[PDB]
Amino acid sequence: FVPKHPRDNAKGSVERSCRICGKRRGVIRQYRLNICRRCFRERAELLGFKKY
Amino acid sequence: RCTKVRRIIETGLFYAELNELLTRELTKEGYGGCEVRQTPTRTEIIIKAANTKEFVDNHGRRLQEVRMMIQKRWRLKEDSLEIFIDRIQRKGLSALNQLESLRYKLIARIPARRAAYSIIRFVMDAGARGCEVAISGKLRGARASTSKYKEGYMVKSGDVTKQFVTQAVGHIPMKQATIGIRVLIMLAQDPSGIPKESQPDVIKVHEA
Amino acid sequence: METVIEHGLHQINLSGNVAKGIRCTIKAILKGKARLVLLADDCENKDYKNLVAGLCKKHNVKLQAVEKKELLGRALGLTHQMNCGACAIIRYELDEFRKAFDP
Amino acid sequence: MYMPTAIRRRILRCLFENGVLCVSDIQSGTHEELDCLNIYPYQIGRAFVTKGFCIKTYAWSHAYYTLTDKGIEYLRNYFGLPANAPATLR
Amino acid sequence: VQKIRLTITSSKLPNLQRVVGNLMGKLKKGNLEVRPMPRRRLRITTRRAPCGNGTETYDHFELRIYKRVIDFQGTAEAVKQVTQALEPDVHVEVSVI
RNA sequence: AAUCAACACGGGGAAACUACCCAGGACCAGAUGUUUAUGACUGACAGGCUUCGGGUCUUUCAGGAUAUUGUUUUUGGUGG
Repeated sequence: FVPKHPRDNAKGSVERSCRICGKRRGVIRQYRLNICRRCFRERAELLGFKKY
Repeated sequence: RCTKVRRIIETGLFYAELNELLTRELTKEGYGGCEVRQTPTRTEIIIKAANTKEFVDNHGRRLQEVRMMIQKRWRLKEDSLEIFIDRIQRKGLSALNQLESLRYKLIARIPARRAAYSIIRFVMDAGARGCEVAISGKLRGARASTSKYKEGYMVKSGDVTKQFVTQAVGHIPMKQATIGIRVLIMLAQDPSGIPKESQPDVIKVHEA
Repeated sequence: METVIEHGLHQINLSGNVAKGIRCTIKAILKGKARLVLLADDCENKDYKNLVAGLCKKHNVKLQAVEKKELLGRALGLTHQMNCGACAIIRYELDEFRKAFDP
Repeated sequence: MYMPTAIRRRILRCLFENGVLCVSDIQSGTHEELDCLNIYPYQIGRAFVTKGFCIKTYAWSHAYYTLTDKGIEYLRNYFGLPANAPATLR
Repeated sequence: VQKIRLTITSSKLPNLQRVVGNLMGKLKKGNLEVRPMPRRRLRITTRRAPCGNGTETYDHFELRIYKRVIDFQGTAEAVKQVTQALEPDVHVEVSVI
């Protein structure tokens, strides 16, 4: 366990995953959401985002 | 100590995790959404469900399983968290509740006709202008094929969808294949009930 | 009587402070923590004791020793029934029993 | 799994005291409340479930372990405590 | 006496306009003297298809942030009472100057 | 993925991780259903083997039931 390669500023750090997804394919870091897009768009209306 | 941006987004992200949590606990109690009140030191949350007795049985032990699960997750202090419950009047017209009734049946091997026209009758008699029920996936054959059962009338377009139309999507895993359940329910406007204003289609002329 | 020595250990394991191994029981005495360090009638009369008595003097104190080996083992939660060999009590209706062995 | 002994007790006490422990779904993740790797509470949690001492509910990459009737009777046997004896208070 | 600022923030405008009415209403009762900040559109522009298939179409998700600032001279006694609205998705930061 | 409706598309601007692929070397996340307190299993200094080493090996100290052997099958899988 405790993977020894550093991962400070790195794509596969554990912060960088989609929180819901657990996967990192297509991540939204802006406004500190840290959520994958497919994962995002299922549950965007709950967060208070809306189409206009 | 946050920005004016982040206090909105943290509270949004709080709510959506909280709501996906209380899908998976309160399936038996019959969940119907919630509201979150945020204060710097105090948090008050209204859970809403049909079977309010099923909480209060065993002198309110079931709520204290949930309340610790919230408290330990976000590491909030007790006293500073303040959960209530409040009952659903008219279970007929809430979408998440009636989804669960159609989920309850199709596990226990009722035909899909009879499962829909159970709830689609129960919605309309309770008090609603229309409702639609879709049961998408694999019954009988190797190909999947779509049932759609509708009554009343059901508005699909514009802004006026968002105000009037309640809806709820889900799925049932089975021995054979993954079905999808899907129930849209349109409402009547009340005079200041619990929508207020009428549709932008309709107008009413006074009598002379 | 030695039936009520089992009532002492049943709680001590869950007290909970415990030493089972000869090695764990030695370095319990040396490092200055154990209160009440037990042995039995097992081999070889003085071999256990010299390690203990020699061992026992540095830690200080002695405790009543229960014979048969098996009796010490049964109370500890050992069976699914191996010899206790030695029993160690450290740190510390349990307080009702131990007025025999005293504060 | 090999756990160390001292960390093992203060998990099963944090289980027994609270009733619900939360742990990140992700393994090799530092754990709050009790500090350790997040493999440690997670893998013991599914051991209890098989025996049937707790219920597992999983949401948003977080695992919740709500402790049932049998596990309350078990952990009095383990820690050696009188009955009554957590977070079912009213 | 430490002329105090409220700063009222919201996602939704109807839920805001209740709280502004109350916190302006209560300065009528207490009689404390009473003194719109520009709103943000947090536009996040995700590709709406999951896979790489199909014509590249993009949903636009504006979260809106309405923000108002009342402020007044008030003596710590009177201000404790006014602060205590409680609405969904509204915030009120109190700020001493 | 292959006319439009594949080909600055998979938000796919891959130095590592991401990563599935290739060459070496570790780990058990082997859940739950005969051995062992007289040590079941576990951790490591220096110097050898060695890409680099408590993977192995010559020494020999540190811990303490969280077990071992066989039988069941969980769980995990960017496998189809």
